[PDB]
Amino acid sequence: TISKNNKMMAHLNYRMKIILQDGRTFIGFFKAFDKHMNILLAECEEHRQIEEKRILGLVLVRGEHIVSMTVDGPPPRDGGAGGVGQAKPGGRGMPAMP
Amino acid sequence: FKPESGPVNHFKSEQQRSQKNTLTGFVEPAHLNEFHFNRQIRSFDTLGYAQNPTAESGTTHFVGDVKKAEA
Amino acid sequence: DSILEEKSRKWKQLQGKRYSEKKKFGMSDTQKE
Amino acid sequence: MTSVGVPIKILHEAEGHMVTLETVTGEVYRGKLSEAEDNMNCQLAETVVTFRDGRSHQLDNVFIRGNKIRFMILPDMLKNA
Amino acid sequence: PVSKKKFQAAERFLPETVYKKEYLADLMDCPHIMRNVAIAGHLHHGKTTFLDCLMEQTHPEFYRAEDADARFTDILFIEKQRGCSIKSQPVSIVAQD
Amino acid sequence: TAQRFSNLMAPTMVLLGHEGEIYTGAFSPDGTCLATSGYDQKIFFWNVYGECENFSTIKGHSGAVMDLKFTTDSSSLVSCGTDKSVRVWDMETGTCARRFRTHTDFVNAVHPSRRGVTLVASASDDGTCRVHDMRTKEPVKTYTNRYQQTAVTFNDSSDQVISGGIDNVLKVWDMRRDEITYTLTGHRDTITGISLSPSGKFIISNSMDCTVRQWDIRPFVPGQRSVGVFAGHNHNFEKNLLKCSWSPCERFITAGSSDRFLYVWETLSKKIVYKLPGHMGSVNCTDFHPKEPIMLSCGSDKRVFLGEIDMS
Amino acid sequence: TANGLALLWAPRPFNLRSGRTRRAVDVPLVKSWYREHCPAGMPVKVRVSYQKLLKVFVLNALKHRPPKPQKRRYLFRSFKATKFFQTTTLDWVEAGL
Amino acid sequence: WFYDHKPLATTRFVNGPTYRKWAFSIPQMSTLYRLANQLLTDLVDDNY
RNA sequence: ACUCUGGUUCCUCUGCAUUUAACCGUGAAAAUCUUUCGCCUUUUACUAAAGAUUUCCGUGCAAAGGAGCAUACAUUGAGUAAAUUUUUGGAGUCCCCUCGAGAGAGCGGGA
Ligand SMILES: Nc1nc2c(ncn2[C@@H]2O[C@H](COP(=O)(O)OP(=O)(O)OP(=O)(O)O)[C@@H](O)[C@H]2O)c(=O)[nH]1
Repeated sequence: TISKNNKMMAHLNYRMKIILQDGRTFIGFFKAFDKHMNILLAECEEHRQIEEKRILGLVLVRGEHIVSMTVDGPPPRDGGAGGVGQAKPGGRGMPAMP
Repeated sequence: FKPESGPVNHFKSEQQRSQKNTLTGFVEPAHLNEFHFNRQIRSFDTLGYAQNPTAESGTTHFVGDVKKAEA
Repeated sequence: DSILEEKSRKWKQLQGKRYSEKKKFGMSDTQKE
Repeated sequence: MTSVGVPIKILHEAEGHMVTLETVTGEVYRGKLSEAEDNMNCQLAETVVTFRDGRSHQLDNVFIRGNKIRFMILPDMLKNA
Repeated sequence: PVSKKKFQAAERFLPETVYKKEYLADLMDCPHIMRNVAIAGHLHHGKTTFLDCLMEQTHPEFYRAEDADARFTDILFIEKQRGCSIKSQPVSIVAQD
Repeated sequence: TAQRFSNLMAPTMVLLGHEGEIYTGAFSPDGTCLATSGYDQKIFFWNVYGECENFSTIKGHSGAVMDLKFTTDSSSLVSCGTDKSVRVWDMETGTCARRFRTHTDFVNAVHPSRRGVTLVASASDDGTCRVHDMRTKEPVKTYTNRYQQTAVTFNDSSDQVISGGIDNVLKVWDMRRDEITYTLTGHRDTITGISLSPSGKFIISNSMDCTVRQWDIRPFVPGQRSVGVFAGHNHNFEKNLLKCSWSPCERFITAGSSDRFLYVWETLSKKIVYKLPGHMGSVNCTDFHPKEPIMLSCGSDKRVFLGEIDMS
Repeated sequence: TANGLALLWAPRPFNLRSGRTRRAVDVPLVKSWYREHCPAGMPVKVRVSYQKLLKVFVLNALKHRPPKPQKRRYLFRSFKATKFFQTTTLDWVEAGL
Repeated sequence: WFYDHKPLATTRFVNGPTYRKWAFSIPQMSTLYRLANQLLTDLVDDNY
C-alpha cells in the first residue's frame, strides 16, 4: 500500500483509525507520513476505551507509538472541450419521389 | 404521403405530369461516399452497367446491359 | 459457399479501398512539387 | 536542508504558534514551540503543564526530549502550508 | 466614455502564487513569524530588480524579459518611462528561510 | 399554436459541425447527451436540450468509427473503428479507459453488456466475433467464422452473442458452449446491423436486401423464429452498414435507409407510420431517446437531425 | 573568455549569440552612424543630411502604429494553390530578364 | 562558409533551410564582430 | 504493472498574437477622410504637420494533417523497491491495593 508510489498516493487522505501502544484510538484524515512511520492526521479525534470522543486539531503522531492503523472512511469528494458544432432549429426539406 | 385524389389530365401526359422544381426536373443537393460514386461511373463507362442510383429503386437494382449484369 | 468466397473477396477490396489510409479525412493538401 | 519528511517540515512551520504535546509519562504541555529539531526535540515557552490528574502549573520554558513525545496537536493553518 | 486615464499598472486578476492566499492570511495572525522590511539604496543599485527575483520565485507566472528588468514594484507609468523608482510600493509574500 | 411532445427547443433541430460522413450515433441512457461519429473520426457529444451545444469532442480515433454505444450506467462510451481497435471512453474524463487491440482487421460493430461485469462484444472483417473484458488485455472469447462479421449484439443476459455478416445467415454463439446453438435464416444479403430489444426477447436485423427481419431469441420457440419482415427502406450502391434501433417501449422499430427517409415501423403490423424527410443523403444510423419521443438520425450528409414525434 | 566578455558590450546584434533571422532589407547598415551625431568636421551638406535622416527616423518612430493581428494574406500561396501557377528554381538574371 | 548564399543553413548552427533561427558560438561571433567593425559604433551607447 | 510516441527537414490548413508605458518589425512604405501653411489664370500630381482609419512588405507561437530523407525502443503526459542513547530490532513480563459480576485505569507499590 504505502511506499508503492502508484498505491501510496491513493492511500493518503483516507480517513484512517489509528491504534496506539497506550491503547488510544485516534481517528483523522491521514495525509502525511515519514520514513520513521510518523503520521500526520488532519481534523483528528480520539476514542478512549473504558467509549468517549474528543475533538483534536491537526495531530502529529510520532511513529514510535503506532501499533496499527486501518481505513475508517473515504476521502472527501467533489470531456470538457468542444464547441465545434452549432445546432440551430430547423425543418425537413421534402425531396422528390418517383 | 397519401395520394392526391381524383382524375389526372389527358392534356399533359407522361413527361409533364412528373414532379419538378427547376424547369425540367427536381434538383436537390446530395452527398455520397465519393469513392463508391466514382466506382459506379467507371462500371457504366467500361462495362455498360451500374447499380441503380435512384432512391426507392424497387426491383431495378441494376441499370445497363442486364444480360451482362446477370452473366 | 463459393459465392460467399467471392463476396468475401469483393467486400475485402471495397472496405479496404474505401477506408484506406491514403484516403482518410484530413488529407491531400497535396504539395506542388 | 536535506529532504527530511513532511511531518518534520510541518513541525518547523509549527514553531511560530501554540502547540500542545503529550509526553510518554502522560503529562500534557501546552506552549509556544520556540525551537524544534529534526529529531523532534521541542522547546516550549510560556508553557502550561497539565498533569495526568488534571492539576496544572505554568512553566516559563520547557525542553522535552524528542523520543519522549507521544504526539503534538498542531494549529490548523499549517494544513494550508 | 472609456477615458484612458490609466496612469499605473493594475492587475486584472489575482496572479498565481506558490503559497496559498489562505496560508498568507492565516500567517498574518502570527507576528512571531512575520517581518517588515524596507529596501533602501542609492539610485539604480540592485533594489528594484532584486524584488523582481522575490516576485519570480513566489509567483511562477511572473514574466521577466531576457533583455530588461520587469520592475514589478515600479508600477507607475512615469516610473516605467523614467525607469528610476519614484514612489515606494509595498510587497507582501511568503518565503522560506 | 401547435402540439408539442418534448423539451426540445423546436420540433426539429439541425446539428452542424461535422465534416465527415456520420456513420453512427446514440443517446446516453440518462437522456442528457448524444454522441455521434463517422469518417471524421472525431466523436462529437451534443446536449439533447436547449441549444444542444457541442459541449465535448473526443479525438484519438485514427480510423473512421463504425459504431458507438453507451454502457448501460452511462459511465463509459464504447466505440470501434477501422483502426482495428475497440476504444472505451470515460465520460467524466473524456479519455481512453481501454484500447482493445487484438483484432487483425477493421472492427465494424460493438455492443456492451447490459449488467454484471462490463463486456464488449465486437465483430470484424477478420471473421472473428470477440468478447473483451475491461480487466484483461486478452479477450475472453474469440469465435472465428470463415466470413466477415459486420453486426454484433449480446442477448439481455449477456451470455449469448449474436453476430451477423457476409453469410446472411447468423452465427449465434452461446458463451457457455462456445458453439452455435442455432442460426437465423431469411436474409438474402449481408447484415448491416443488429439491435437487441429493450426486454431482450427479440432482435431486429437489417440487411442489404432492403428488409428488416424480426427474430425471437427467447430460449424456447416452438417453430420458426422469424416473427416478421419490414420493408420500405432501401440500401444503395454505397453498401453502408446502415444500423437499426428499438423504441424503448418496443412498439416501434427503425432502420437506416439510403433513400434519405427516416423510417419507423409498427412492430406487430409491420406497416410504416413515420416517413420523415429532411436528410440529403444516406441515413446511416437512427436511434430513439430513451425517455422522451425524440428521434435521432445520422446521415452521410454530414448532418445530425433531432426531432420529436407522436409515439402513440 | 576575453573575447566572450568583449561581446557582452558589443553593439546589437553582436551581444547576442542566438537570434531569429532577419530580412536583408531590414538590416539598415548605416543607421547607427546618423543616430549618434555628426563628426565635428563634416561640412554643410552632410550635416544637413544627418538632420534630415534623423527627421525621417523620428517621424517613423513617432507615427508607428503597432501591427494588427490578422490572418496573413499569403497571396503567392493563393496563386500556387491554383492550377495556373507552377514553381521552379531560376537564376536571378534569368528571372529578372 | 562566410560568403555562401544562405550560410550554414544545412548545419547545426541554424534550424534549417527556412533559415529562421541561428545559434553561433563565441569563436564565430567574435570573428564576424571583428569583421563588422568598420560599420559598428564605438559606444556603450545609452548614456551618450 | 499502462496508453503512448520513431528522429529531423519541408509544405499547407486552423487558432491566438487589444491590459499597448513600450515591442507582434532593435526595420519602416502608400492611400482615404477631416484640419492648418506654400505653388496656380484649371484639376490632378504637390509642400509639411496633427487626428481618425485602411492597404501593403513582413512577424511570433501553439496545435493538426500530410509528404519527403537517414531508422530505432527505450521513454514522455500517468506511478515502486541503514540491530549499540532521539523512532525501522523491546526496560520487557509477572505479583499485590483501589473502582467493579465482567475488564481495564490510578507520575500506585514491588521482584
Ligand atoms: N550589470 C548589472 N546591472 C544591473 C544588475 N541589477 C540591476 N542592474 C541595472 O541597474 C539599473 C537599475 O536597476 P533597478 O532595479 O531599477 O535599480 P533601482 O535602484 O531599483 O532603481 P531605483 O530604486 O529607482 O534607484 C537597470 O539598468 C538594471 O539593468 C546587475 O545585477 N548587473
